[PDB]
Amino acid sequence: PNRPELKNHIDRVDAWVGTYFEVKIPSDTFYDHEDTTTDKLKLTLKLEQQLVGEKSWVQFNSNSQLMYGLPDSSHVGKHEYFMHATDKGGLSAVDAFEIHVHRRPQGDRAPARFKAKFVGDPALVLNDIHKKIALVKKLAFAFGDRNCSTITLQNITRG
Amino acid sequence: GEPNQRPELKNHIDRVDAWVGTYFEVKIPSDTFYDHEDTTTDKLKLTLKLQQLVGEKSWVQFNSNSQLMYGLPDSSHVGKHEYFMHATDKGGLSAVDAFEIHVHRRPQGDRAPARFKAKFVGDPALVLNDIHKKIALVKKLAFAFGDRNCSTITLQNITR
Amino acid sequence: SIVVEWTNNTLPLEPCPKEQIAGLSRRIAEDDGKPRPAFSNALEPDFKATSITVTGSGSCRHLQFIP
Amino acid sequence: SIVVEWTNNTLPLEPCPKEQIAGLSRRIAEDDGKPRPAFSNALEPDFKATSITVTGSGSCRHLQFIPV
Ligand SMILES: [Ca+2]
Ligand SMILES: [Cl-]
Ligand SMILES: [Cl-]
Repeated sequence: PNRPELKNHIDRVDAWVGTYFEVKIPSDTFYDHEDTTTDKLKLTLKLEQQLVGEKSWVQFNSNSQLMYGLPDSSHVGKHEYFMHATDKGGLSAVDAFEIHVHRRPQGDRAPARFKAKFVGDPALVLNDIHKKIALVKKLAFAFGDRNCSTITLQNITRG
Repeated sequence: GEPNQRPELKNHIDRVDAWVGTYFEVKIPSDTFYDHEDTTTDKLKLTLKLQQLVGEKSWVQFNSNSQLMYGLPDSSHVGKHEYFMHATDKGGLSAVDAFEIHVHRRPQGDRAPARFKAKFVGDPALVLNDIHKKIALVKKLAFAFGDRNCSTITLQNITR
Repeated sequence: SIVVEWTNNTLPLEPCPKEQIAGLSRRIAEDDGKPRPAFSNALEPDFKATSITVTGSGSCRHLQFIP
Repeated sequence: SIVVEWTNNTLPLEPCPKEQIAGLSRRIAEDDGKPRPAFSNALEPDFKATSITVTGSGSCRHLQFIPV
């Protein structure tokens, strides 16, 4: 074993309804004595040690230590999650952090409404959070705004 | 065998909107120009044409290889600017697209909720003269907040 | 068919930025509904765009930009 | 020395988003003026940060976030 230690809490992730967010875990978050920085450790995102599900609007890639997601109208408010860091001694350390989902940055006073029709059925998007995350990222890329979240999803319907 | 046909303009670059203190980037679309022999815009030589001095102090820059237009305006550039995008084919014929860059005032003005300051080592001349160093500054400050290569930073002042 | 609606949250709220919205509109669509290659190629291969519509709202509630 | 002042133009104007500015504050600076490695490594090699100051303005005119 060694206990892995917490120096700097992930602290606050600010997110908006309909808008993709991305937070890469800093290296000075966890600091072990025998295993050093936050990078080598195994990180797992948890809610009573209840793993994030496949349909969760928040996701975590353990390989890249990248937390990302896309919240809807039902997620507004403050959310507390727990980041577990397990060392090569098998011990764990936990960082409780907050994701605060705000309302859509412009709400309904937006100056323009963009609509686009594609081929398929809205269920293939409204079921898979990742397919919907790709859609929103590619919409930003269509305006030259790749990985910027200049796009806020307003609705997905069938036509 | 056949006479070179002049490249044609299909979709005007109409307007480029930019903000003071904020990096902007516009990649020239491929369906902008079209030549009968040389095809789409990426297959043509693009040149942006408009003042100067010895240093490349133009707040707008253009890479012909990537066909990428970028820049970073200051307070003295607010207002409308007319530029001309030239597209030349392999035979030397050209088409020109006149477009306008409208530089708006700094986002949020003085109602910004927070003013960040940072002190670095060196002389402010390396940034206040070199537009590329000043572009690097603003892109790296955005990277420091986790905002990759985005224009989420608005430069307010650089002094001593 | 999948109708997706979104807003570009970089647009100023008031006054009506009709000139800014127009530029954004013509960058992804032609005079009619046809998506331009920048938009088609960005959404491909996962999504194939057929028609784009840009209507005004809020301070621009009276205007329409792409048919 | 080079003192650079900037604003994050994604921050909401009203009400005072003191909680968002705080989070942004602790990601680039520690409790005092010391820049964190995420800020130092991003500005390197072209710029070496010495001290960071973040004071409130507008709807947050009364608050100050760095130092302490
Ligand atoms: Ca030709
Ligand atoms: Cl909110
Ligand atoms: Cl303006």
